[PDB]
Parts: sequence; C-alpha cells; structure tokens
Amino acid sequence: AAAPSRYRFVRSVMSIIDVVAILPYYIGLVMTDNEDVSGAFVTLRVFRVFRIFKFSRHSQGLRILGYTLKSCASELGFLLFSLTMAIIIFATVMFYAEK
Amino acid sequence: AAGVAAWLPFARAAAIGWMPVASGPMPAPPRQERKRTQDALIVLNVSGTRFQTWQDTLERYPDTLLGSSERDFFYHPETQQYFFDRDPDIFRHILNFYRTGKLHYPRHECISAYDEELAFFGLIPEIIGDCCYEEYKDRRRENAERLQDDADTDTAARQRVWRAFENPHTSTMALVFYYVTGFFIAVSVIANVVETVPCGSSPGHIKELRYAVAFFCLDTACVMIFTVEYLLRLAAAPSRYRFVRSVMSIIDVVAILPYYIGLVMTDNEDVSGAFVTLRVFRVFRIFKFSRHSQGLRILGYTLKSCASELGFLLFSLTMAIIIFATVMFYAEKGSSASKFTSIPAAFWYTIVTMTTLGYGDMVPKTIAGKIFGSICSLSGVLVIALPVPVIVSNFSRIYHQNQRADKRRAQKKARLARIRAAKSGSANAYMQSKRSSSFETQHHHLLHCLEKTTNHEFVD
Amino acid sequence: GSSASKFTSIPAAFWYTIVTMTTLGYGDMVPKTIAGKIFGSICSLSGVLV
Amino acid sequence: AAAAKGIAIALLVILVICSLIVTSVILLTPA
Amino acid sequence: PEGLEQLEAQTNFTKRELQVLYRGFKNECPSGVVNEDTFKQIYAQFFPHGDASTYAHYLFNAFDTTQTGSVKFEDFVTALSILLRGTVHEKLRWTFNLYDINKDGYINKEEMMDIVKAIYDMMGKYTYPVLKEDTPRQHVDVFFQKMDKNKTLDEFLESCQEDDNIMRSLQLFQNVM
Repeated sequence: AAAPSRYRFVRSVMSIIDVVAILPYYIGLVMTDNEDVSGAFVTLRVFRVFRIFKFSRHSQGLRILGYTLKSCASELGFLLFSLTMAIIIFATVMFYAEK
Repeated sequence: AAGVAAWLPFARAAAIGWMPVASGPMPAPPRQERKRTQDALIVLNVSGTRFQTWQDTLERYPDTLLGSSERDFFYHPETQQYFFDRDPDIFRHILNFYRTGKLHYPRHECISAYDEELAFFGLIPEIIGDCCYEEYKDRRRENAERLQDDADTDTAARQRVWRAFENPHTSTMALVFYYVTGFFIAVSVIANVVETVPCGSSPGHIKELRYAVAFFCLDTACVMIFTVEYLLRLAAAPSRYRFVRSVMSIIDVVAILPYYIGLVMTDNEDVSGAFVTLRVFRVFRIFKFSRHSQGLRILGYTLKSCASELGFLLFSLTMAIIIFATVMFYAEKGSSASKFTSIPAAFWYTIVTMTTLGYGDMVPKTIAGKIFGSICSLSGVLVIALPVPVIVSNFSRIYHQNQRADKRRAQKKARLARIRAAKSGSANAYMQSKRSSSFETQHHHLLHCLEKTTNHEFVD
Repeated sequence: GSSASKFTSIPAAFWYTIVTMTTLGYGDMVPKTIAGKIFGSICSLSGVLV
Repeated sequence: AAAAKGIAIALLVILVICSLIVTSVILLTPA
Repeated sequence: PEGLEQLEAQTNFTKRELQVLYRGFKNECPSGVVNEDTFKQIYAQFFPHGDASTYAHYLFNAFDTTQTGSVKFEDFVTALSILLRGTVHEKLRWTFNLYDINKDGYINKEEMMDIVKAIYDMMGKYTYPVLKEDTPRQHVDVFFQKMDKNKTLDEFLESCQEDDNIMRSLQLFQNVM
C-alpha cells in the first residue's frame, strides 16, 4: 500500500524473504486441497523455518553480515573453488589408496 | 551575512530589480567613510614571520580576536605592524579561516598546542569544516582520555587503613594479607576437586569393610575465613550498602552464601534433589582469584566493553543452530538408527559440528545429511571466528591501556618530584641571595618585603 | 546420575573438559543428559575463546 | 627479593600454623 | 577594553605598558577570563615556601565583583591600576572590602583571624622563629590594637595616616612602575 515503488520494491531481497516465508503455507493448503504428494509435505516443513531470516529487520547486525558476504563475493567463490579442488584431489587419493 | 561582504555590489544590482514595484520614501544610503576598497594589506607578524592580509578580510568575522578591536593591544605603533607572539605554522590555519570561512586541522601537529592557539584567537573549536573534523575530534578525544588517565588522583583513621589493606603492595603487610587468602582459596577449591576421587572421599575402597570426612571441617574453616574477610571489607567500605553492588563484592558474597544456605537447609525440611545445586556453587570460590591476577579483571572489562556484539554472536548462533537442525532432522528422520529423533535431539548434533568439535555419537546417514552437515561445519567456522578478533584485539588494547596508565603514573610522579626539586632550588636561591637577571632580584625583594610584613626569617 | 555415567569423578571429567576446551572431540565419553549437553557446548565455545 | 623472601617465609609459617589448627580441630573428632 | 578606550582615562597606565600587561595576561589565560582555579597556581609559584591558595581565594572574590565566578580583563586592570598607581585614599578602600568577609562593611573580630593566618601560612616550616598556634592570634590581637576600641571603616581610614608604616609602605609601588 505505502509502496514508493510497485515493482522495484519486489526487486529487493527483503520482500523476497517475506514472500518465501508466506508461500509455503498457501501452497501446502492448495496441495492438500488437490493432492497428497509424498515427499512434498516434508519439504513444506523444511521451508517452514525461514522466518529466522525474517528476523533480519529486528537484528541490526544481520544486514551488516549480509552486506559483508555480498562485498566479498569473489573471496567466497574462491573458497568454494579451492574446497572443491582439495576435496576432489584428496578423495581420489584416498579411494585409490584405501579401496 | 558578513562572511561574503565582498559581494555587496551584487545585491546592490539585485536591489534595482524591485524598484518599479516599490512604494515608499527610499530612505537613502547611510553614507560611508569611503566607497572604495583601497584598504591596504596590514603586515601582521607572528614570532618573526609576516602574514600580510587585507583589512576587510579581518573584519569579515567580528567576534574573533583578529576581528573587532581587541587586536589593538597587539598593535605596534612604533613600527606600524601588528605583532603576535604565537606559533607561525599554527597561525597560518587561522589566517586561512578568514579567507574561506572554515578551518582545517594539520595531520601532524600537537592537539594541545593547536587547541590552545585556536582558543587564543577567540574562535570556537567546532568551526572545522567537517573535512578535518573526523580527525580533530578523534585526536581531541584521545588527548582528553590521556589527561583523564593523568587524573587518576590515587591516594594513600581507618579511611587510610582499609585503603592500605586494598593496596596490592605494602611490602610486609599487604603481601601477607593477599598470600593467606590466595593459599586458602586455592586449598578450598582443590579440596572441592579432591572430595570426589574414589580413595579420597567416596565409597571407593570401603565396600570390603580412608574415607576421612574432614573436608567438611576444612570447608567450614575456609568459609569462616571468607566471612571474616568480608566483614572486614564491609567495615572497610566507605559506603556500606552502596558499594555492595560491586562485581568483586557480589562475587565475594556469593562465594560465602552457599555454605550458610546449606547449613540452614540441613536443619530445615529436606528436599530431594536439591543439595547437588548447593554443592555446584562450591566451585565458585575459584572466582575470587580475580584479585590475584589482573588478567581476570582485564577479561571482565573486555567482556563488558564489547558486550554489544556478544549478543549478536548468541543471536546468530541461535539462528544457525535452528536453521541447520530443522533441516538435519527432516533430512534423516527416517533411517536405520534414526538417531535424530527430534529437533531438540538435533540441537546437540548441530552444535557439536558447528563448533568443529566432532564426536561420532550421532552422524548423518542419508546423502542429504552429508551435504548439509558439511555446510553446517563451514558455517560454524565462519560464525564462530567472526566475532573473535573484536574480542581478542579489544582485550589486547585494554591491556596496553592498563600498561600505559602505570607508565604515565610513574612519569607523573617523577615530574612532581622534579617540581618539588625546582621549588627547593628556588628557596635555596633566595637564601643565597639573602646571605650575599633582574627578575630574581625583584623576586628576592618581594620575599624580603614578606619577611618584614610578617617579622619572620627564612633558614635552610 | 546417569546409567553408564562414565563421569565417575572430577579427575575423570578433567579429560572430557580438556578435550572439549580444545575443540578436539573423541566421543569416548560424551554427556547423555539435557543438563550435560548445554554446558558441554558452552565449554566448547569458552575453549575457543580462551 | 630477599627482604620479601623473609616475610614470605614468615607468612608461610602462619599459613602452616593455621593448617595445624585445622588438623587439631579434625583430630578433636576422630572415629 | 579596546586598548585605546581604557587608556589613562579610568586606567592610569601608559598605553605602552598596558599593551605589555595585556600581552602577558592573555599569554597565561588565553580565553581572556581568568577563573579562580587558575588564580591559585599563577600565584603560589611565586613563593617556593608553603602554599598560598588560601590568600588567593580571598583575593579572587575581592577582584570579582557581583560573584561572576571569573574575572575579565577590564576589572583586573582597573584593580591593578588603583593599586600600583592609584590613589592612597582609594588604595585602602578596596583593602577594607578585602578584609571584610561578612559582606556588609562591619568588623566582628573574626574576619581577621583567617586572613592573618593565611598570610602567615606562606613561610611554612623553615621560619627562624618557629610558628606556634598562639602566634597568628597574637598578630591578630596586634592588628586589633590599632582598630577601634570603641564600638570601623572611618577610624581605620583616619588612622592609617596616623601609622606612618602604612603611609610609606603604600608608596613602595606607587612611584615605581
């Protein structure tokens, strides 16, 4: 209602967290009105927890942490690459030396 | 305003804008001494350097020293140029202030001298144009806290007695007073430790038939020592109740309450499963070691200085624990052992692996368990090591502060001794003058006048 | 006060608290009561700090 | 140092005599 | 206080000396208004003997009329003028205000004990005749000898000339400087 931007506000991430929090209840209601798929209700339960991220507005430091991660994106990417490096190499060595 | 007095003609032209729409008498100019700007550069000197500038710039800002009329005292008519006895490089910035309207602050010049010069010319400290303010206020706060630590004003019937008792080092007295307490708290805590070993005090070798219950006697003696020490402290407090709330005092009072409460419980109605809590508090006597080593006090100051981000540590840890546990339990709720019976039973797993501890009591079984377990371990490394440096660096900084305070206290005492020595030298010089380069003569003369007006003489 | 209760004495709990202060972890003896896991985790965190 | 060592021994003695008082108290109640 | 407005008019100093006085004044109190706290150590360091803050405290409030809590240059130079190069009659009026501590100009024998003991506090411990607790009250009685036996500003102002000690003591600094 009090949206300075009707679409750019959604383009932000906090609204994404809000909608991710909202949707599982409604999609589960629609499913249980139409389907009883096995393995999807447990996924609903799993996604029934992200209000912890909804706590972001209350916690001043959470935005700080998020901006910290966003700023050092390249460093985290290199972290992931080097981890995959080491995992591949050493797991191969282990399997070929202990099978 | 007066800061742009160079631009009156501009507004004069602007006046011509609203002439046809005017209706009045047009009260005419208030006349002038001169309708020009021939006011020549006035050579104002600072300790031998001439800083020429225009008069109009100086009376641009009236309230400062160089503005208004209080510069007449510094005027030097016999050579027709202002003279100041101040520092040239400092004064250059004050000169720049009139030209622009906002001061600056050199990166590299003593804040005490700069501030005293700034106040000397009667201009407010906060004129800084927010370009050097971030540094001037930084250095000013640093100097203010330096002189606050310069003002420790530590002192030396019972008002001095209790302080001397609190004094860490009075050679013969305070050392004994501290060593007895240190030994006695040490033996109390080691007794609480050894009152559990089988042969010490428990049915370890009595099933066949030593289990010497004397630790009760030792505990009674020790706690009597604590309570008499705390009664001495209570009589030693300048404010009896007001200083009870102190951290060390509350540690002391909770280091003695459990024994009395246990005695009161013994002759009261017995409640099952309650003495264990009382025996737990027997270990808190070890907290009394705060007075022993200053490191504990530094740690307390650290934890209550960076007490802001510790709340963030706890909150983010709870976030991570909940988020990873709620996916662990649903990840392998159904399995062979199915150890992850419930979320509170998965808190233990998500905290034994977030800390990178690693036991093996419960480990993931399904493939979906492995990925999120490794993700949890990495996230635990991140979240745990994130607020570490803000604590250890803060602790090191506080320790350096507490070392610097002692160093400057020693230096201040040496300076005070030198002041006393110089005063004694002045008295010696006066006595030498009495027995047998004009200011000393006039000072001796004034003291001689004191001699006559109070009919007393001065002897070494 | 546990069934197995390998925490037979404070000189034995020394080993557990020193292997959880160091973030080492062996699993030879771990707490089994809700009153145990809380202080075990707190001990691990305090070990990281110290 | 040595002057501090002397009073250190002096206080060691008073700690010992306090402990011996405690031993007397425990021996007061044997079994 | 313009440096040319407060010339020999109302401040009997030559402007050449007045400039030097102001230069030396602001050099120690840059803000231009001296507080009593500064008024103590700028004075006590003249005497390497016992402290003088007691006398300086009684000097300050006499300097500072209307209890402003701090003295500006105008009042300071006015008082310094009336002392150093002022009138012999006007020299002693302020000093009568100084000795008076009960505000109203009356003498009840108690305003002199503290002043004389503060004056005697300068020498400290290295005096030739060692001070005793009776010595300050004895000197106070010596001063009481010359005050009005009958039950004052008028008698003091009329007898200061009678005691030539005051007359040629006030002239030590009247001619000089």
